Amino acid sequence: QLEDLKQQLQQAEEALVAKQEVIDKLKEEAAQHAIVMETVPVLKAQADIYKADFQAERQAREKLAEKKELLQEQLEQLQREYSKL
Amino acid sequence: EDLKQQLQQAEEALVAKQEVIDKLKEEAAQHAIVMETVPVLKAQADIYKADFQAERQAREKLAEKKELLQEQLEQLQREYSKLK
Repeated sequence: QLEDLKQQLQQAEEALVAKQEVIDKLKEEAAQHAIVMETVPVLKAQADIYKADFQAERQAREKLAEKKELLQEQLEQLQREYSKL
Repeated sequence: EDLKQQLQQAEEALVAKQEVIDKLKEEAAQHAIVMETVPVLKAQADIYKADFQAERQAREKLAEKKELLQEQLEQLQREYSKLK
C-alpha cells in the first residue's frame, strides 16, 4: 500500500547525521587548515623585515666602506712622505 | 496522528546541514589555494634572512679591518712626526 509514508525518515535520519559527520570531520580539517594559514602572515612578515634589515646592513656596510678607502687614500700620501725619511 | 508536522523539520535541518557542508567546502577551497602561497613566501623569507645574516657578516668583518686601519694611520702619525 504505502509503508514508507512515515518510514522514509528511516533514510532521512540515516543521512541527517551521516552529514553532521562531514561537518565535524570538515570542521577539524578546518582546524589544521587555519593553523597552516597562520604560517603565511609571519613568513610574509619575515621576508619583508629581513629584506629591510638586509638593506640596512648593506647601507651601513657601504657607509663603512667609504671610510675604509677614504682612510686608506691617506696612508698612500702620508707614507710617500715617510719615504724621504 | 500521522500529520508529519515534523518531517518538515527532519529536512529543514538536513538542508541546513548540507548547506553548512558546502560553506565549508568553499572555505576549505580558499584555504587550499592560499596554502600554495607558502613555498614562495618561505623561499623569500629563507633568502632574505640568509642574505641579511651575510651582510651582518661583511659589515662586522669590514668594521674590524677599518679599525686596524686607524691603528696603522695612528702609529704612523706618531712615527712620521717623530722625524720631520
